[PDB]
Amino acid sequence: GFPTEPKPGTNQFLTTDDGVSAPILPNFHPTPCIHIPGEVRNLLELCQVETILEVNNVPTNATSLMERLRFPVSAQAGKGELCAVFRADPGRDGPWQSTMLGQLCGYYTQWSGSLEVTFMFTGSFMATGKMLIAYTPPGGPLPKDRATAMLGTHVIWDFGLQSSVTLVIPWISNTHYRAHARDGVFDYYTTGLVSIWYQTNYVVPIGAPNTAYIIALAAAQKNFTMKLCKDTSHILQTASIQ
Amino acid sequence: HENSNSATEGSTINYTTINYYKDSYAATAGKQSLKQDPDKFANPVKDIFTEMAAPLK
Amino acid sequence: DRVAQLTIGNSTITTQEAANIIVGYGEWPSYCSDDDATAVDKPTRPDVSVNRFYTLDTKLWEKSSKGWYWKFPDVLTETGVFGQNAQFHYLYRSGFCIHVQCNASKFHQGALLVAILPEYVIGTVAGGTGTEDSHPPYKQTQPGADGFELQHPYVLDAGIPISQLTVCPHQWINLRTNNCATIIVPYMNTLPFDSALNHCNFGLLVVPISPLDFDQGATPVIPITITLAPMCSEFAGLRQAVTQ
Amino acid sequence: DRVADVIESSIGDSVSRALTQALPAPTGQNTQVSSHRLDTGEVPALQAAEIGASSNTSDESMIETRCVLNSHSTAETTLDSFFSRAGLVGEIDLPLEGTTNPNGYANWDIDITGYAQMRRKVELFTYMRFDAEFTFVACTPTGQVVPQLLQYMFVPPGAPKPESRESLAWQTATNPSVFVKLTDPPAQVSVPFMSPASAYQWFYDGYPTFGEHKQEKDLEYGACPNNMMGTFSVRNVGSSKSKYPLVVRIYMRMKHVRAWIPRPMRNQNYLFKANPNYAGNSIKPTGTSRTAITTL
Ligand SMILES: CCCCCCCCCCCCC/C=C\[C@H](O)[C@H](N)CO
Ligand SMILES: [Cl-]
Ligand code: NA
Ligand code: NA
Ligand code: NA
Ligand code: NA
Ligand code: NA
Ligand code: NA
Repeated sequence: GFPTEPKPGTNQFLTTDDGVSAPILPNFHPTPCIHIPGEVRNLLELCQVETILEVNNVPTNATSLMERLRFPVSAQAGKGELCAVFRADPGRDGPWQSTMLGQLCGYYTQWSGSLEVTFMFTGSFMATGKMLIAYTPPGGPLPKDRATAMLGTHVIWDFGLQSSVTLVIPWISNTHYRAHARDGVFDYYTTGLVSIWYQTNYVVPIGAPNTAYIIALAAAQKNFTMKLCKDTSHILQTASIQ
Repeated sequence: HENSNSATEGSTINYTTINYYKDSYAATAGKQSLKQDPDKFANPVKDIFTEMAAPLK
Repeated sequence: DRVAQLTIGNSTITTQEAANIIVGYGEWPSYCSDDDATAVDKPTRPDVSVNRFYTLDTKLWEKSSKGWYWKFPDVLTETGVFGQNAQFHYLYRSGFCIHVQCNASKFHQGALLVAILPEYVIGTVAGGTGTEDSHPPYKQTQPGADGFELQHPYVLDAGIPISQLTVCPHQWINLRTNNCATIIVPYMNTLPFDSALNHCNFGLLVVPISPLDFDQGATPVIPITITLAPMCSEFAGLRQAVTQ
Repeated sequence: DRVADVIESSIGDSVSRALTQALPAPTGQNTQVSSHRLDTGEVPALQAAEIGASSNTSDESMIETRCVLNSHSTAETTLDSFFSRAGLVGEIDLPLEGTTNPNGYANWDIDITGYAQMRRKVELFTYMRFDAEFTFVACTPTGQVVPQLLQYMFVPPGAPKPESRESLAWQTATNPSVFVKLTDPPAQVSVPFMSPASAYQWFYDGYPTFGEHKQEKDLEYGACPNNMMGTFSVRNVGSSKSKYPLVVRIYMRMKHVRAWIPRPMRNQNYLFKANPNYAGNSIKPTGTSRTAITTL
């Protein structure tokens, strides 16, 4: 026969190897493919769809799970009080875990690109107010007050007919890609911090609720990309599935 | 020639695969076309609006 | 853009506080191609008698409501001429125009998430411990027009997060902004036609993400009404009327 | 000659009017230079989430940006890149003594819903059409490779399932079979898309048959026959008991993948195969929690 010489790797079964395999059914023809709505071509299509960000990931009670989906805002004392805070890191344990983006990230080792968070005010029509959403790039410790938070990337949000506002977390990194940030050494890939402050105050007339809620929705921008597939950190199974 | 029985037969996407058998579903996964349609899920609005505009007029 | 009118059949819907219209997956309902079809018998396309707005029961939004859902081919199977055709014919196909309406005042507040979840399979709490393989009863998987209330909205009674339910055609009803949600859904299934009785193509979920609230004195009864209209309805495989 | 509402009628239009188009996107979008903008009338930052559409605000309109020529590939997030990775979907035991297939043969009901990793990924979509590559890794419970000859047989629904090691069904006059020794590299084979539907459904919200749906038959809810591809049978090619205990792990790699309608990703632990049941007393949050909303 034709002189050959097998090399290392012979007989191995590489999970991700893309080769040819003998077909079990000769001349078999699959059922025609009808037209079906909502076909997906690339996962990045899903990373751009906003899903609810659990900024208020505090309640763990059985009856209080639905309230992690929104955080409160109310009449204050007028000293630029802090409202909420959270890390901007997408593939890190925290608020982003409730989003589709955060979930898809779990399947990739690295990501790159700008992120965006849209805040929707669900108070009453008579309620007014201005907030200051700030994004603090790496190195900046959690701003102690508004006067410190406003020194970074931010946006002053005015409640009105347009219920929502979008905070764009621009891609400000030293490296082209970021691996998932965790506590310790990998905190090198942290994205930064987001913090909502009262620019002025939540004002309301007599007869209207003194407390309203905000719902945060998060997704990725058009320049967002991911690479190097891996398995999500969690496996939803304890014993064999029956 | 060869049987056209792969799951992606008649798809508006091009593939570069390798095969050694007469049944094309045995071919490698290959490389594919990188087209995307974000709007299908992210902006499925009937009357599209600009980003410069106030969504609700 | 805040005002709109939806006319189809002999029914018209009006609104002055809308938030545009969503067209599920960027596709309008359409009839079945001659190459996507298999059933050889000529279908019935009743048009105006079935493609119109049907208004199902009204729900009351309370400060403690969890949310409700409706399976769709189902909600209409016992109503009007659409129901008759769905019962007499084996095969059914159609899209829908769903209009959820709920108004309050400039002093009330709250936000409802109105979404469409295809193949909305319901799960059970598995006896609490998770060792009992129990299944949802017919009354819960196909609740009819009265809809059904969610027991664990956080997981949509199916072990999946509601926080991600927005990857599905949806819209919100934020009382300070709009008083209705309009979603147009095309026929979605892996088959060109299917039974309107055994299969429910999708489910409509109306869930309060931001609790309803108001001061004592403002009207406390805030209803949520569901109006829906089939589109491009086609039926085939005629026989006697079957209820289930 | 013909009524006007029939001529101008549009009933019959089989072409789906699409509001969106798929554009080429081999790399991440670039960033263009941006300058300050102090004007009224134009508000990129203000949105209305009620509409149901994601914010279309771009980096350029929120801050003064530089020009960045992004050449990061989007190839690794295609469906094939994501799903074309072999993962465990089945595990068959052929022990010497026990109550689990102790007669030298086994019948595995083809269902990739028995393992969490693979299952969670595919359940990200409602419908999926694809060809697959099955690999069978066999050995003893200690991982030891033994000189034993096995026979794997695909039994499509309707074909006779073997009732013993010496069953007549092992003649495979028509069913596809594979004969391998555990000393040979794992058997690998290509499978087409064999559903009578246009795609497999990880979720079927309905019943398979008509009639009254009583308590006793709620077992059938969510069961779609278009996903039931048959059985996978294994045996010791012989007429006597094998000298060793065996295990067969089945791996699946999807190829030529099409997928439709994305869904929320599994939130709770899986409990059973044919359904999405969850432990009602152990409903855990999607993720991690903290003490206060104002502290990291
Ligand atoms: C020796 C020859 C062995 C041949 C084995 C061929 C196996 C073909 C398997 C096709 C499996 C398709 C699985 C798809 C869907 C799942 O079964 C359902 N979601 C379960 O509910
Ligand atoms: Cl991260
Ligand atoms: Na091979
Ligand atoms: Na069509
Ligand atoms: Na805008
Ligand atoms: Na965006
Ligand atoms: Na580019
Ligand atoms: Na037998």
